[PDB]
Amino acid sequence: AAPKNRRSIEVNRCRRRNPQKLIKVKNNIDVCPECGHLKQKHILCGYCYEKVRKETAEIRRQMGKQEGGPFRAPTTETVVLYSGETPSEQDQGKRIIERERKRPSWFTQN
Amino acid sequence: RNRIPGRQWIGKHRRPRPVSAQAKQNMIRRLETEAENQYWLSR
Amino acid sequence: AAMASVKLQGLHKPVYHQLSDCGDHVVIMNTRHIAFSGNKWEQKVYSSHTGYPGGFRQVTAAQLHQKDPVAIVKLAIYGMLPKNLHRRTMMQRLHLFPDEDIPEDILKNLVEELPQPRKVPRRLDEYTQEEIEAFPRVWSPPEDYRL
Amino acid sequence: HGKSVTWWDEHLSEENVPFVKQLVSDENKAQLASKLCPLKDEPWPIHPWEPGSSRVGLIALKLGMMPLWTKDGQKHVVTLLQVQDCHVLKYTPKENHNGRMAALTVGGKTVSHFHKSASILEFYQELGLPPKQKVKIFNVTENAVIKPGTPLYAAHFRPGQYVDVTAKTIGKGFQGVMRRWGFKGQPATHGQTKTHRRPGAISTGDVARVWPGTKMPGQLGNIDRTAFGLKVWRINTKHNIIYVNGSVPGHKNCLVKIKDSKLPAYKDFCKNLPFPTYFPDGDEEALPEDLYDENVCQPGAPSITFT
Amino acid sequence: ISHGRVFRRLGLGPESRIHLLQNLLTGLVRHERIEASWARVDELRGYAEKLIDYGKLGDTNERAMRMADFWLTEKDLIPKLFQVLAPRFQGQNGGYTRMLQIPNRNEQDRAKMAVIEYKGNCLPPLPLPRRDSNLTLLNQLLQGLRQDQEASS
Amino acid sequence: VKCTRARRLKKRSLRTLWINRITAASQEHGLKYPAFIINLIKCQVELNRKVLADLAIYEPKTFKSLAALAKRRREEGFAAALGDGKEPDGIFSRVVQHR
Amino acid sequence: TARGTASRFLTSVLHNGLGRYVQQLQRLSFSLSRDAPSSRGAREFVEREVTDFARRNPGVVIYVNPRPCCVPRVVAEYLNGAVREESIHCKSVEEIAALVQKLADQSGLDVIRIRKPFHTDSPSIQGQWHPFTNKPTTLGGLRPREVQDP
RNA sequence: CACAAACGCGUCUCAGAGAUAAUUAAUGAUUUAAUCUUAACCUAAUUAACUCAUAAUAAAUCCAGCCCUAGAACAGGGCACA
RNA sequence: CGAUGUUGGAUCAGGACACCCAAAUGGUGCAACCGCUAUUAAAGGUUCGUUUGUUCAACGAUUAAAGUCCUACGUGAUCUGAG
RNA sequence: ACUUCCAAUCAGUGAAAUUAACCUUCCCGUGAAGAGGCGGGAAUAAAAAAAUAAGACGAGAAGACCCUAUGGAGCUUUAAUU
RNA sequence: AACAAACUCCUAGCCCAAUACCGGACUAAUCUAUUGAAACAUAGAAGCAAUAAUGUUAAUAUGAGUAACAAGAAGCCUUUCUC
Ligand SMILES: [K+]
Ligand SMILES: [K+]
Ligand SMILES: [K+]
Ligand SMILES: [K+]
Ligand SMILES: [K+]
Ligand SMILES: [Mg+2]
Ligand SMILES: [Mg+2]
Ligand SMILES: [Mg+2]
Ligand SMILES: [Mg+2]
Ligand SMILES: [Mg+2]
Ligand SMILES: [Mg+2]
Ligand SMILES: [Mg+2]
Ligand SMILES: [Mg+2]
Ligand SMILES: [Mg+2]
Ligand SMILES: [Mg+2]
Ligand SMILES: [Mg+2]
Ligand SMILES: [Mg+2]
Ligand SMILES: [Mg+2]
Ligand SMILES: [Mg+2]
Ligand SMILES: [Mg+2]
Ligand SMILES: [Mg+2]
Ligand SMILES: [Mg+2]
Ligand SMILES: [Mg+2]
Ligand SMILES: [Mg+2]
Ligand SMILES: [Mg+2]
Ligand SMILES: [Mg+2]
Ligand SMILES: [Mg+2]
Ligand SMILES: [Mg+2]
Ligand SMILES: [Mg+2]
Ligand SMILES: [Mg+2]
Ligand SMILES: [Mg+2]
Ligand SMILES: [Mg+2]
Ligand SMILES: [Mg+2]
Ligand SMILES: [Mg+2]
Ligand SMILES: [Mg+2]
Ligand SMILES: [Mg+2]
Ligand SMILES: [Mg+2]
Ligand SMILES: [Mg+2]
Ligand SMILES: [Mg+2]
Ligand SMILES: [Mg+2]
Ligand SMILES: [Mg+2]
Ligand SMILES: [Mg+2]
Ligand SMILES: [Mg+2]
Ligand SMILES: [Mg+2]
Ligand SMILES: [Mg+2]
Ligand SMILES: [Mg+2]
Ligand SMILES: [Mg+2]
Ligand SMILES: [Mg+2]
Ligand SMILES: [Mg+2]
Ligand SMILES: [Mg+2]
Ligand SMILES: [Mg+2]
Ligand SMILES: [Mg+2]
Ligand SMILES: [Mg+2]
Ligand SMILES: [Mg+2]
Ligand SMILES: [Mg+2]
Ligand SMILES: [Mg+2]
Ligand SMILES: [Mg+2]
Ligand SMILES: [Mg+2]
Ligand SMILES: [Zn+2]
Repeated sequence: AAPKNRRSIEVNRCRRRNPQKLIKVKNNIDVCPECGHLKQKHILCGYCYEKVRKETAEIRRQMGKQEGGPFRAPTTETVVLYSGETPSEQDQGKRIIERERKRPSWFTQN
Repeated sequence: RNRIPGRQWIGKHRRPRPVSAQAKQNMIRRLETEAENQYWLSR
Repeated sequence: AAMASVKLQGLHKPVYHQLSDCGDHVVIMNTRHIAFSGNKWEQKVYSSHTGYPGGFRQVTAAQLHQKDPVAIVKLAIYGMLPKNLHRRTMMQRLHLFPDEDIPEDILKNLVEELPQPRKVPRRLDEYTQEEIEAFPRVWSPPEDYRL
Repeated sequence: HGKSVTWWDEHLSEENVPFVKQLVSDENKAQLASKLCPLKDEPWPIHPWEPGSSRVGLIALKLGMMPLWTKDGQKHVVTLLQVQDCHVLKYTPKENHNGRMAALTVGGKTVSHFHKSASILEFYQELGLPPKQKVKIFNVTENAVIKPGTPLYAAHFRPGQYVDVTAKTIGKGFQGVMRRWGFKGQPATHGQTKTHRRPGAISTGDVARVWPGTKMPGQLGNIDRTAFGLKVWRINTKHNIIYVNGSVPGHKNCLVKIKDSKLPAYKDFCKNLPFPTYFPDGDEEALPEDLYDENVCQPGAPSITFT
Repeated sequence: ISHGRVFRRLGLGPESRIHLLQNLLTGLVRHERIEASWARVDELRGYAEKLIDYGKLGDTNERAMRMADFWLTEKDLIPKLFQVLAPRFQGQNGGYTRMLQIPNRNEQDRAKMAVIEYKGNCLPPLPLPRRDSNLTLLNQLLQGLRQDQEASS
Repeated sequence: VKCTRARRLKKRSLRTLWINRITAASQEHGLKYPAFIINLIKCQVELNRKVLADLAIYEPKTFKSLAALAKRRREEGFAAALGDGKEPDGIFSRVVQHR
Repeated sequence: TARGTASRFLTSVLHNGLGRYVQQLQRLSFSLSRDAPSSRGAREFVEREVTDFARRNPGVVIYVNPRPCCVPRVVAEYLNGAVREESIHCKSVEEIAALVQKLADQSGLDVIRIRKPFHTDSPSIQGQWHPFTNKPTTLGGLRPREVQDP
């Protein structure tokens, strides 16, 4: 089928600006208590998670150098230790990951 | 529902439009005037 | 409807003009007792279509008045007003009541009552004995006839 | 002021979330158990049964289906309808609802306070009952009025009575014309091109329009329907379960409006029934665990012998 | 009409649905924390919960070994499941994994992301949504009710 | 084009409007428009419909006198017809010719 | 058309002509040329009629400014502040006299559509019609179906 | 029928009052008989439509998120004890 | 004629009454049964197959009945192309 | 009944036939003989998204049928000239 | 009776409709001959005027943000898996 007549701009403006087609505002925006940036209530903070993801990549990068083979995986638990720390009695019997940087504040030792 | 075939004023079948009481009076008024017209021309 | 149509439009005000919103309310009571002239109670029919196929309904004047008491008067006025968009506006000012049961709010707004357009004839039992004796006896029936 | 959206659990601490749930839960049990004396809390006067009177229905929950056999060997299917929480909410006078019969309001099963409107919660606070899920309006004559807040049980219906069922049917979404109305389809293999389930011609050439009553694809299923002439076979007392013959509209675990049948044959069949409703307190006697119709083969009955 | 259907159509069909979750589950076991599309992560949660249940059965049970053989496509993870993941989870019954909604991926598709991980993993903790402290004004008012209620009852 | 045709109709429409106002103000006194005009001309009062409409709105008292004049003239016309036709012309029906 | 242009009511500036008549024209300024052939009509008007025109109308001030120009113009200003530009380019002597005389008789108001050909203040002599000006009064002012208090 | 559902070949339910056309009968006048009456009053037997009784619908203004036998989107029902 | 696409079927049917069935009734060369004929009524219904491209028609089986006709002899921006 | 490609929502890029102006209803009647626009009446807060194809004598090709043109061409011969 | 025209009176005038063909009076914008010198006058000359040719070129819309198009997954980021 083909159109019969050209749509007037008066009709087009009504259709192109209808309240349904407009962008709805968001009322669930909140400031992250830890870093002060913006996040939604039901979504993890983008800045805080990116902080964790960068650290997680470094830890995993260290593990890869400790297992050269592509099919080498530990048969025991894993513990991550930073500079200025030594393994505890409960942490013995597990593989040790060493990082030169100081232990981050958000990461909590058990 | 009921249509007048073809055009409504020409042909074998036309509109049944009747003569009104006003139309009869108009004819009489002209007739009375013309009756006087042919008297002044008589002599 | 003829006198009611004039009042609704405002055709009785010498300041009348279609653009102006001049208009007067009309209250019609005792609409169940209207008297159709001739045999129009059984001959005149009011027809409407609901839109759906097979939805053409024709109702006799007697049947319509038996169901909706004020439908006969309302339709008569609704067809006599001018066919512009003001007809809907000026119909809202028309108040119809089947009998003499009018709320006190409407009663306090009235000003004057319009005269009845048709003189109601009186029945035989409504004639006073003075009128009966005044009218002459046209003929003298024989004494031996049995009525 | 662009105030942010909030919910009940937003600002509650971990040490108070269990406390709030306990607080509301204890209130519901106290309120429900305080209404269990309809005849001891100054009820409205009760009038004797009269011809042409109508009783009050219930709001029940549809559990499922069971097979049932009669003493003549025939097999019937019954639907288990359970009355969980039924209470009359408000009473409307005769001249303010219809002008012919009064209206009695009946609520549904108990729901959480935290997901209802402010007006709805405020309305129930004055009455002193937990919020209900579904609310329906019943047409009741003036001689069968019930004081609001009076509980109702499945014993309101005695076996042998015919009842109606009104509920929203199963919604099947936007279904084509073949499923919705049942139009036959075009053939499948004899050369047909891109036409197997389409309605086909929808009007005539002359009218140059589509009639308002024309059948077209659209929504199917999610509408209110009523079933008439359903017989009551068995009534369970302690669980408040009603058995109705046949299939009732609505999916499982839905709320069903139950009332006395309005069919002409089943008129005035309430003289031998509780009026205006079954009051357990007034009788001062224990009803049987299950009420059976006279034609029902009970599970603890000897096997059928056609001797 | 999809009434009662608890599964989702993913990939190229019912067979590709399992394989897509097979690769995700393998990545989840080896790394203990992966991120993917929210719809795919939601499906993966169901299998990860029950995979630990098969791990608790033991290294000697034949069905558990065969079930773990198919899902763990990398053969160096089977000893890990029966000797690390299974021994770690002995207390809880169903609290094996967490799912949180990561913000939308910074790409064209703008998909809805999610993060799935196992309890007690050897990684920095995620920024979990912490509830309000009991010292808040609303909590203090409610704690007054509890103290008064416990004093009388 | 519509401007010129409406200009021709402007005179007709205003003339129609005036007659409605004259009829409205005449019915208020119980006299129809046809009786109000012919019985006023018989009094040799040459007032066009434009000024009669203005007298109807802004001169309620004067318009009553003209309505009173028309009704009195009309009642005299019927009296002559009811009689033998030899009655002298009424006190208001006498024709005055200027010459 | 009427819907396109503005409109005004028939108004006389400063209630002119009620107590006394004041010629609303204030001044004129002629901008003609001494060499352009198109200014011949203006030059003939100045030599002959300008001197006589000033005597008849002592309330107007006439300015003549012969300067090099191609289109002769005459500018008329009125008391109310309206300035009307006119062109006398290539016109006869008698045409200039008619044009100037026409400018002397105008009140100065804008020349647009006049809604009504009349204007009046307080036209409601002996009263104006209201729906109660012809309805008889009922004893006690009772409504049509009103019950008496006693 | 390799989904917790859908589906038929399977199961369930399906109604009272008014009102009429042709026609039939009573009482009875113009025409003191008779005669169903575009004669009056009252009244009777009587097609289908149609109209209605009746039944369905019913609470203005929690709604971010998750679930759903609700759903194209948008809406709708649940999220206290589960 | 700077295009109103053309037979039959498939799908969906809207309408008229000069009614095939279903309801009421008058007449009969109407005892009953089966019929013939006339008045009133259009809400619903009006089958499945062999041959032919067929509408039509013939034939087999059945039904309360397998009505007449209009709708661009409805309906190809829904299908079919045997003619 | 169930799957995949389409489909509908979100993000990116983004075309075509078509279009006198349109603030673009229904019915009967009229009419260059089939009306959204005329006449007599009816209906009528404004917009968005998703569907079905009766009408806009829908879009597409200056009708292939038919006739006309002292307009062409191919083929055949007992047409005319050669 | 009344209401009712391009008719006819009334007040002023510049004082009576139209398709093909024919007649007349004026005139927008260019160049040249003399004037003119905040843009004109009398003349002589012409590529002397576009709401309409499925017109030409260029630019814009409408149809429409519609039809339709693409990158297997995870991670330690380029290594292991699914086909
Ligand atoms: K004809
Ligand atoms: K007779
Ligand atoms: K043609
Ligand atoms: K039929
Ligand atoms: K269409
Ligand atoms: Mg015709
Ligand atoms: Mg004729
Ligand atoms: Mg559904
Ligand atoms: Mg089929
Ligand atoms: Mg094809
Ligand atoms: Mg196919
Ligand atoms: Mg039509
Ligand atoms: Mg829908
Ligand atoms: Mg689902
Ligand atoms: Mg896909
Ligand atoms: Mg899920
Ligand atoms: Mg007799
Ligand atoms: Mg009803
Ligand atoms: Mg909700
Ligand atoms: Mg065309
Ligand atoms: Mg057909
Ligand atoms: Mg049909
Ligand atoms: Mg018939
Ligand atoms: Mg029959
Ligand atoms: Mg056809
Ligand atoms: Mg066809
Ligand atoms: Mg096609
Ligand atoms: Mg078609
Ligand atoms: Mg063929
Ligand atoms: Mg898009
Ligand atoms: Mg519109
Ligand atoms: Mg027509
Ligand atoms: Mg019209
Ligand atoms: Mg009209
Ligand atoms: Mg779309
Ligand atoms: Mg669409
Ligand atoms: Mg058109
Ligand atoms: Mg067509
Ligand atoms: Mg076309
Ligand atoms: Mg052609
Ligand atoms: Mg040919
Ligand atoms: Mg020729
Ligand atoms: Mg030739
Ligand atoms: Mg040639
Ligand atoms: Mg050749
Ligand atoms: Mg030869
Ligand atoms: Mg006239
Ligand atoms: Mg001429
Ligand atoms: Mg011609
Ligand atoms: Mg020149
Ligand atoms: Mg040219
Ligand atoms: Mg141009
Ligand atoms: Mg074209
Ligand atoms: Mg062009
Ligand atoms: Mg350009
Ligand atoms: Mg665009
Ligand atoms: Mg579109
Ligand atoms: Mg697409
Ligand atoms: Zn943060």
